[PDB]
Amino acid sequence: DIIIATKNGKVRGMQLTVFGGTVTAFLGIPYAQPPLGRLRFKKPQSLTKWSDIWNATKYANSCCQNIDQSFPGFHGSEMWNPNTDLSEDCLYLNVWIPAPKPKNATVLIWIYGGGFQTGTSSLHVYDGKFLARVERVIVVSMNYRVGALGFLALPGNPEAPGNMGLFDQQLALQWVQKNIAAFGGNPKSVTLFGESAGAASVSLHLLSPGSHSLFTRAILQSGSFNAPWAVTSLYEARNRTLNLAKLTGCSRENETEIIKCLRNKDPQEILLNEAFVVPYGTPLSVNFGPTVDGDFLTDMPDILLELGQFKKTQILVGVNKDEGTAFLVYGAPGFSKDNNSIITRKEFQEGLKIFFPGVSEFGKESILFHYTDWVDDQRPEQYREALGDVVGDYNFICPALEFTKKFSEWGNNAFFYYFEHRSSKLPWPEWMGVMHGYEIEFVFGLPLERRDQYTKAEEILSRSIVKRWANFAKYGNPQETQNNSTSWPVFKSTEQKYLTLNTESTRIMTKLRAQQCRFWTSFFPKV
Amino acid sequence: DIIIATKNGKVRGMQLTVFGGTVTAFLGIPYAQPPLGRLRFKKPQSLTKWSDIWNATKYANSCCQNIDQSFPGFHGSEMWNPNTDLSEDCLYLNVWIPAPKPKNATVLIWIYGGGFQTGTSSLHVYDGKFLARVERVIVVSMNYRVGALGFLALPGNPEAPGNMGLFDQQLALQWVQKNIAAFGGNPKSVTLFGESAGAASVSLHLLSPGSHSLFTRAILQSGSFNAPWAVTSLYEARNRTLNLAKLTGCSRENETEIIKCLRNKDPQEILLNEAFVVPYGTPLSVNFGPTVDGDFLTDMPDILLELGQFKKTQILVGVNKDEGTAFLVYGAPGFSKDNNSIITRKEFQEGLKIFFPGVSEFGKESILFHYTDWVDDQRPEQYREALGDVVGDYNFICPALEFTKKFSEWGNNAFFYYFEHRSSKLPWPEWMGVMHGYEIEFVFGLPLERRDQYTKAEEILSRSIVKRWANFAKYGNPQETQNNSTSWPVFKSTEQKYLTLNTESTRIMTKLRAQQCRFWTSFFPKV
Amino acid sequence: DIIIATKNGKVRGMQLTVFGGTVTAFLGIPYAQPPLGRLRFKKPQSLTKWSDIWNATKYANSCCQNIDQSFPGFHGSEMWNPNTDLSEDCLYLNVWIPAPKPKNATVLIWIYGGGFQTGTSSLHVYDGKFLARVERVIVVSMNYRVGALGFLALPGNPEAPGNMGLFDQQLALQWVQKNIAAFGGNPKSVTLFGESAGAASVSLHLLSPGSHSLFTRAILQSGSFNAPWAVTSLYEARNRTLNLAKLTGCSRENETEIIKCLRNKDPQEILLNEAFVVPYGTPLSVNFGPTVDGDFLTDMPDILLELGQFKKTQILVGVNKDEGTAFLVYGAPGFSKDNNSIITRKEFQEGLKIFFPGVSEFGKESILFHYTDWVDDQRPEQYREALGDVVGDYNFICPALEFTKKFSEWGNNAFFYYFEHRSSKLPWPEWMGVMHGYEIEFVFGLPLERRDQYTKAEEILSRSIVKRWANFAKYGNPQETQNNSTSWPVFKSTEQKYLTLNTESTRIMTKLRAQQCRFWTSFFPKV
Ligand SMILES: *[C@@H]1O[C@H](CO[C@H]2O[C@@H](C)[C@@H](O)[C@@H](O)[C@@H]2O)[C@@H](O[C@@H]2O[C@H](CO)[C@@H](O)[C@H](O)[C@H]2NC(C)=O)[C@H](O)[C@H]1NC(C)=O
Ligand SMILES: *[C@@H]1O[C@H](CO[C@H]2O[C@@H](C)[C@@H](O)[C@@H](O)[C@@H]2O)[C@@H](O[C@@H]2O[C@H](CO)[C@@H](O)[C@H](O)[C@H]2NC(C)=O)[C@H](O)[C@H]1NC(C)=O
Ligand SMILES: *[C@@H]1O[C@H](CO[C@H]2O[C@@H](C)[C@@H](O)[C@@H](O)[C@@H]2O)[C@@H](O[C@@H]2O[C@H](CO)[C@@H](O)[C@H](O)[C@H]2NC(C)=O)[C@H](O)[C@H]1NC(C)=O
Ligand SMILES: *[C@H]1O[C@H](CO[C@H]2O[C@@H](C)[C@@H](O)[C@@H](O)[C@@H]2O)[C@@H](O[C@@H]2O[C@H](CO)[C@@H](O)[C@H](O)[C@H]2NC(C)=O)[C@H](O)[C@H]1NC(C)=O
Ligand SMILES: *[C@H]1O[C@H](CO[C@H]2O[C@@H](C)[C@@H](O)[C@@H](O)[C@@H]2O)[C@@H](O[C@@H]2O[C@H](CO)[C@@H](O)[C@H](O)[C@H]2NC(C)=O)[C@H](O)[C@H]1NC(C)=O
Ligand SMILES: *[C@H]1O[C@H](CO[C@H]2O[C@@H](C)[C@@H](O)[C@@H](O)[C@@H]2O)[C@@H](O[C@@H]2O[C@H](CO)[C@@H](O)[C@H](O)[C@H]2NC(C)=O)[C@H](O)[C@H]1NC(C)=O
Ligand SMILES: *[C@@H]1O[C@H](CO)[C@@H](O)[C@H](O)[C@H]1NC(C)=O
Ligand SMILES: *[C@@H]1O[C@H](CO)[C@@H](O)[C@H](O)[C@H]1NC(C)=O
Ligand SMILES: *[C@@H]1O[C@H](CO)[C@@H](O)[C@H](O)[C@H]1NC(C)=O
Ligand SMILES: *[C@@H]1O[C@H](CO)[C@@H](O)[C@H](O)[C@H]1NC(C)=O
Ligand SMILES: *[C@@H]1O[C@H](CO)[C@@H](O)[C@H](O)[C@H]1NC(C)=O
Ligand SMILES: *[C@@H]1O[C@H](CO)[C@@H](O)[C@H](O)[C@H]1NC(C)=O
Ligand SMILES: *[C@@H]1O[C@H](CO)[C@@H](O)[C@H](O)[C@H]1NC(C)=O
Ligand SMILES: *[C@@H]1O[C@H](CO)[C@@H](O)[C@H](O)[C@H]1NC(C)=O
Ligand SMILES: *[C@@H]1O[C@H](CO)[C@@H](O)[C@H](O)[C@H]1NC(C)=O
Ligand SMILES: *[C@@H]1O[C@H](CO)[C@@H](O)[C@H](O)[C@H]1NC(C)=O
Ligand SMILES: *[C@@H]1O[C@H](CO)[C@@H](O)[C@H](O)[C@H]1NC(C)=O
Ligand SMILES: *[C@@H]1O[C@H](CO)[C@@H](O)[C@H](O)[C@H]1NC(C)=O
Ligand SMILES: CN1C=CC=C/C1=C\NO
Ligand SMILES: CN1C=CC=C/C1=C\NO
Ligand SMILES: CN1C=CC=C/C1=C\NO
Ligand SMILES: [Cl-]
Ligand SMILES: [Cl-]
Ligand SMILES: [Cl-]
Ligand SMILES: [Cl-]
Ligand SMILES: [Cl-]
Ligand SMILES: [Cl-]
Ligand SMILES: [Cl-]
Ligand SMILES: [Cl-]
Ligand SMILES: [Cl-]
Ligand SMILES: [K+]
Ligand SMILES: [K+]
Ligand SMILES: [K+]
Ligand SMILES: [K+]
Ligand SMILES: [K+]
Ligand SMILES: [K+]
Repeated sequence: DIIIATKNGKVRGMQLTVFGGTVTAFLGIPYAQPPLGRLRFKKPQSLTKWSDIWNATKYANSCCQNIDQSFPGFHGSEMWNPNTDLSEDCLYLNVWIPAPKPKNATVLIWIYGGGFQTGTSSLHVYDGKFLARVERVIVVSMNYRVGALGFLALPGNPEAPGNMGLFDQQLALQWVQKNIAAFGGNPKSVTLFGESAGAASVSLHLLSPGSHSLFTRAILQSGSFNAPWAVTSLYEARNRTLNLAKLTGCSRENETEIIKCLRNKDPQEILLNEAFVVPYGTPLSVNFGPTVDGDFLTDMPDILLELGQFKKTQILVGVNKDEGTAFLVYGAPGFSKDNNSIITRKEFQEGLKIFFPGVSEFGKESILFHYTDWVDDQRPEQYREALGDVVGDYNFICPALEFTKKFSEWGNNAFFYYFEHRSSKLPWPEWMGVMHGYEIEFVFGLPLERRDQYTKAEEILSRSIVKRWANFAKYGNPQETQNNSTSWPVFKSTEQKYLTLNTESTRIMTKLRAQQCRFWTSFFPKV
Repeated sequence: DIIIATKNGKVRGMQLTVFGGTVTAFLGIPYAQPPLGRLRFKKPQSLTKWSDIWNATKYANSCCQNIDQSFPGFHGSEMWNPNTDLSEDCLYLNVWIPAPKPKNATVLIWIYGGGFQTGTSSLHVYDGKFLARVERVIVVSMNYRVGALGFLALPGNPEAPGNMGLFDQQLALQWVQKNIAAFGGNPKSVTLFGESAGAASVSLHLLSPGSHSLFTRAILQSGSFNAPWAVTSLYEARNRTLNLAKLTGCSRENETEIIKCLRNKDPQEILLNEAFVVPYGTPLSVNFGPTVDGDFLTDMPDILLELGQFKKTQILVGVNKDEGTAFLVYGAPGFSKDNNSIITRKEFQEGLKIFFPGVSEFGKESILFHYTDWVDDQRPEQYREALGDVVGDYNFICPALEFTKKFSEWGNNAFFYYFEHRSSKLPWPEWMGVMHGYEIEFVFGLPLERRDQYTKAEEILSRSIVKRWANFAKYGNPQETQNNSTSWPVFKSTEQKYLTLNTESTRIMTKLRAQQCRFWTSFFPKV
Repeated sequence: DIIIATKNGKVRGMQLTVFGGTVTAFLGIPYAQPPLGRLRFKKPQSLTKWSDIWNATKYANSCCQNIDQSFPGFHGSEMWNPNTDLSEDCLYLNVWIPAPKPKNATVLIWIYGGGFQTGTSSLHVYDGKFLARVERVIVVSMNYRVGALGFLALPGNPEAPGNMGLFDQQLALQWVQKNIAAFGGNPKSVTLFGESAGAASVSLHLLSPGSHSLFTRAILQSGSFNAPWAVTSLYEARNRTLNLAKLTGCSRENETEIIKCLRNKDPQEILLNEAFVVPYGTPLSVNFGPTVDGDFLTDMPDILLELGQFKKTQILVGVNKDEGTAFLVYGAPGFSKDNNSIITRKEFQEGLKIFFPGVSEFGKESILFHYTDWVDDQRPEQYREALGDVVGDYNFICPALEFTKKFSEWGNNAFFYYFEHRSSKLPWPEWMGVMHGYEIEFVFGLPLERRDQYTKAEEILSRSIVKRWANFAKYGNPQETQNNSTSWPVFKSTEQKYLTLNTESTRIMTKLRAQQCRFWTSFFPKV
């Protein structure tokens, strides 16, 4: 029986055997009042507190969300769908501690992605028991609100202020500050880590003054807030809230009466209509995301970043080799996860339409131009590959590299990686390569489980990554110091060194995607 | 109804519609005991406090002052005359806040000019509603005492210690520190800004130890305390107080009995005699201004500046292209706002007499010499232009550039601008060019009001200036980061870069007025 | 009668005449509960406190330990054996203060070596009365637990957590912080100094967060924790504890029941079996030493050192010219303290077997190769000398120089010495040279006693060393500033300057043992 006294009550955990050792898991501890009834759309409220023992022995409810049903029965898509009941009653977190109870362990706090529309902390690829066992860190993860229920904005109005899901995450950070020493953690050594929208969230906490004192450093996997999908403009946010109203029969005259009406809808009706609040979506549509609310976010974040207004600390940032490929099969014509997706020039042009819906003809031709000067054989896969690169470079890689340059210009150490290993168990086809999301299971140490049908070389890669992330969280320096490893140099504007992560040889390289990012970063924004 | 509880009582504001939005204005909140009866000539005393609601719904009384009556019915002069009743009962301030109430907004505090003899915070060109609306800053402005009633000095004697108007401003700064969080402002992010005597005041607050903790940074428009008009010497101050006495029938034997007598005069009689306390005035006469009082100002300010004794923070400093022209029509012979003011050599010589009344013949010939080596056509406008430059370079531009070099030599970032746009609505004639005072309406965002008959290009210039001032106040760096703008480089001794502000093209230039300032700065002071 | 009131009670000291002066000695003051019965194998517990006067007038019990009986009646070995009764009741310390009582004296705290298996603070060569007399420092020394009784580890289990002897030392450091001002010492000026395992201990206190605030700087004589003998791996520690159990009839099923059984054994039975817990020992066997316990030591120390996680302060580090020789006569074939120990190639090879028991054949040939390329005469002493160097360079000199480079790379000043004087009274034979342990009596100032049959030149060397150590403790800079002495330069990576200590001439030299350490440091660890 392991019981820990927290500020709000007693919690009971469960013991787990991992690699001949023990980890104690506390799954589903509440960290805020359930955001129901009058509380829907509002900032999370602090927990009232319980007498008696809260059993933290199973994953809690995942937040209300639309689900991926493009490939029923297929593991590659369905591994990302929630594996616990959906409910508005979803503001819970999880804690994995080493056994025996550590004395003053560093804390790793995971923030999942899902485009701010989906996701949950109970997914198998986010299981923190391996990190606790192997590195003796404490790992914490929280569910936070998504879609309209997390990000509906009527800016300035506390009935629906925007950014509720970000405040959900922030309230979980406070929970760690107030309670983690009781689990043997050191609230003075907290590193946030997150992937995609989770990484964009970590980047916004670096910018939010209310987050400054709730963490020590940060890790950003495939995302950052200056990614084109990551921040909804004030204008878009109001169009979308008003469209949503219109669709659910809630258009009113008094804004506060819009929200009161929206609070009477059942969750399904809000969810069903989320997809249509936008005139034309792309596969990366973020219908309801972060906004400049005047509260979590005090100014346009591009301006904070440019002018050096953010927490000064170390960062670790990276991307995967084929970020853009996952998205091509959710709409681009000629693509299929069940064939080699050889597409023609014309199909390419149509795919740009699908990914760049509000862009002038000239804007689109300029992309075609940058990406189709072939070298040079007339390889049939030319167009298929160019479309993946386009989608990945614009949406993930160039914004990651740009955030890292700008962050590092104000004096702090930064480290940048390029992940190029394709999982031997990947259920998606070969042409899709080193996909978006498929470093996560390396970071969490799944391939350390020998029973799991990953190769020996994958075991070793995961062990080295887990060590580098852990050393980064504890010491600010993502080195593996014992096994004659390649030193990971700081990323500086000017040299722009990065480290490649793969099974064969680890390399120091310079100026990732230099020609492509010059296009996305200095020209495309004018278009 | 918007009511805010302050340390001294409740205040009610009014709502205003600005650009489809709302700003709440609190106009005329008192911030000190009325300086009447026994309190005339003394430091401002702290506010006793009220029960009930103070209605802050109209501009308060402007301080006692002489008025400009050189051009009755002419908007160019009369825009500067007070637009509320004059009264010794004038120590009030104004607050504009964005709607809805901000969370922790930066604060901009305006200090008006008027040679320390005139001015008021209720003028149309100082209206803070546009800054609040557009940039979501809070804007504060205060009336402070002017002329003998603000600056009469009998140094060392608390019945009339000097610098009362500066202490008035300082007491308004304290009011912001104590009360602004209640209006949603951040007392830890206060930038002072001021023009001409208002800018000279901002520069003296940088030097005053009692002001150190009442603000974060500073903006100086066309003025700084080392301008020749800006600080009255101890000797001049005593001559002037004694002349004033003599004129009002108050000469006594006991200094304290001089002041007691002066306290029995009605305000008009003090004002009527102010102009004559000086043997010969110039159009820029500052009969009663700042002094070294041993209190606000602990030593001669030239010495503090030289030896690095001032608040260390960032500054933004600038001047207009034709600072000196406004003054030529208040006395220089051959000048008129109603003709082209072509003057001869002889008239030039006479104008130097008018502007440089106590200067040796050699002193005057040396100016003539520096400014009349023509290049070269015998253009009729030669003498008219040289006189404007003379007046502007000596009184405004060279002291601004010298304060910026000296300030920046001790390590802090400084930014310097040269404003060269002439308002399309300027009621003064063409020959007077880009006049002193006529950047103010750009800084306050008047041309953002489309109804107002300014051009499209003026709208855009004002929007860019308002952004740069706002970014300076919030972040210390006067950049406009979103619209491919020219970066404003720091001003360093050695390179001396500055930014030009105009409608056509923004430029980085070096060493403004280099030859002229070498004359004013290193030679003229010996003369 | 000298009585001093401490936090736990009154202590009485005794007066001693030293060099025509007086020192007050407090010998045997307790500083923790006696670690007996249920307390055996546990962290030291805080002292309960006494009413009445504790007589601190004789050395206390030395801790339980095996004794050196290789040369009964021989002073060279027996000078190192305890000179007070052995007892588990041994947690006492000693204080020497100058007379009269100083006002705010620097404190020197000695930690003895003995491989963590042996040693005691009452040995004649550790007598602090000369340092107090000559330099007016206060000197403190503590007994701490050794062998299984100090270092038995079942990691994670507080019944036997590991590192008890290190916690013993740490608890004595706290005692100095709480009580030394009462003896006239300055708890803000504490330097630790230690030799061999004592120096390794000082190096681990630099790494232990709980030691950070208990001292100012550090001195390391012939030892540092990255020496191959100095830290037991987690794996070895468990093998050894389980072997010990097996040998004493204490194997159980419940680990806690192993320790309860071990607590019923008499000390002799634990000691008798210590030597056998290891399959094959070397003469430098550390059967029970420091471990990564998660408490004193939060990670593998090689990793802390590499990544800059340690107290930032100055260090003084050094070694003796023939560190390895003492060990050759405890097992290497052909060696004797009673003859010239000329050995053959074959005997060399056998000696490598004795010193490098778990090393591959290739590992051993590589040592033979590095150390036997003769220059060049076939001198008979070739093999005898190479074996001493091998043992000394691997175990002492190269780890000392490597700790100093790594420590200094993070910004702090470091000073490195090479001691090359052989005591004129050394009872060991000539071939053994400048032996391990035989700088101690110079540091403690024994040769300042003229009655003692050391030479005049030895008197002067000791006086200069004592001054340099004292200046290091007080001022962080080990200079002798009055007698035209050679300046001791800081040791920097890159130049690697060190100071030689000898009777003839003091020299600045570079890159000690450069070729040998490249072998031990960059190649041998792979083997
Ligand atoms: C690869 O598959 C795509 C995807 O569309 C198809 O999925 C296939 C696996 C196929 O068996 C069929 O069931 C389904 O329509 C093919 O794209 C389709 O191309 C066909 C031409 O016959 C058109 O009818 C469709 O417009 C088009 N569908 C979409 C959604 O774009 C594609 O031709 C095929 N490519 C290969 C084998 O290289
Ligand atoms: C520009 O005007 C000045 C200003 O003085 C005059 O104002 C004029 C608009 C004019 O109509 C008249 O009412 C008024 O006197 C002229 O300066 C004046 O020059 C005249 C010469 O006839 C003299 O009588 C005055 O001394 C002088 N006045 C002052 C105050 O200096 C000036 O000549 C004229 N210049 C032009 C047209 O270029
Ligand atoms: C130096 O002495 C060693 C040590 O062993 C011996 O100690 C001597 C002082 C000697 O008198 C004797 O009592 C004792 O055995 C000698 O090593 C020994 O060599 C002899 C060869 O006769 C062998 O019998 C032993 O194996 C060996 N002993 C050990 C422990 O190694 C060594 O030969 C001698 N060397 C000289 C004089 O150069
Ligand atoms: C947001 O404002 C309008 C909203 O119109 C929308 O009605 C909603 C309730 C929703 O169902 C949504 O699908 C629909 O668009 C947008 O107007 C669009 O623009 C086209 C222009 O050709 C018009 O035909 C429609 O009004 C509408 N489009 C479609 C396909 O029906 C408006 O464009 C949008 N703002 C943006 C994109 O910035
Ligand atoms: C200040 O001290 C005297 C004051 O004399 C003045 O009487 C005042 C009440 C006032 O009305 C003022 O206009 C008048 O000047 C100054 O003396 C001046 O110097 C000239 C020298 O030729 C004398 O004729 C007068 O006393 C007076 N001037 C005039 C035009 O009347 C004194 O110069 C001044 N101090 C300065 C300028 O530094
Ligand atoms: C630690 O684990 C075993 C323990 O075996 C030991 O039994 C103990 C109680 C003790 O007396 C000790 O001397 C003895 O070794 C080690 O096994 C050794 O390896 C050899 C391999 O040839 C075997 O013959 C024995 O089991 C044992 N050696 C001897 C000489 O008896 C084991 O190797 C050790 N772990 C290490 C060295 O890492
Ligand atoms: C928590 O679990 C234990 C049984 O495993 C039980 O005793 C306790 O009552 C539980 N609490 C519940 C079901 O609320
Ligand atoms: C944990 O470490 C911090 C510094 O990072 C320290 O201040 C704190 O007191 C430690 N807490 C423990 C050992 O409980
Ligand atoms: C709208 O209704 C709300 C909520 O009942 C009320 O508080 C608010 O004053 C109203 N505003 C307007 C403009 O009607
Ligand atoms: C280091 O050593 C061995 C390989 O020789 C391996 O088992 C272990 O995983 C490595 N450690 C890390 C952190 O990569
Ligand atoms: C302030 O204004 C309101 C009316 O608009 C009034 O109720 C209140 O009495 C006023 N206070 C005065 C006139 O003192
Ligand atoms: C406003 O910002 C400051 C730092 O500039 C901070 O210390 C303060 O507490 C903030 N106040 C709020 C959000 O009310
Ligand atoms: C002058 O009168 C004042 C005010 O009544 C008095 O306090 C002061 O002592 C007097 N001083 C002289 C020198 O007469
Ligand atoms: C930036 O964008 C547009 C012009 O393309 C304009 O409306 C806006 O005023 C500009 N913003 C600023 C701060 O100058
Ligand atoms: C300590 O020593 C003195 C005698 O020298 C004595 O008076 C006192 O009783 C002693 N304490 C003991 C023996 O406990
Ligand atoms: C001893 O020196 C320290 C500084 O090293 C000082 O703060 C302390 O108060 C001094 N104590 C005395 C003289 O008792
Ligand atoms: C072993 O015995 C100890 C001490 O009596 C007890 O506290 C512990 O729970 C037991 N553990 C096991 C696994 O038997
Ligand atoms: C310095 O001076 C003399 C030798 O001339 C000597 O007695 C003394 O020991 C020297 N001091 C030190 C600290 O070496
Ligand atoms: C659907 N999804 C959501 C978050 C992160 C990854 C992801 C899929 N990636 O291929
Ligand atoms: C008369 N005046 C007073 C203050 C600032 C400007 C001003 C007029 N300027 O032309
Ligand atoms: C046996 N011993 C223990 C600690 C320090 C030195 C020592 C002997 N050295 O030769
Ligand atoms: Cl084409
Ligand atoms: Cl850093
Ligand atoms: Cl390069
Ligand atoms: Cl002439
Ligand atoms: Cl600065
Ligand atoms: Cl230049
Ligand atoms: Cl051989
Ligand atoms: Cl230092
Ligand atoms: Cl060299
Ligand atoms: K690539
Ligand atoms: K282009
Ligand atoms: K010009
Ligand atoms: K001159
Ligand atoms: K040597
Ligand atoms: K080798």
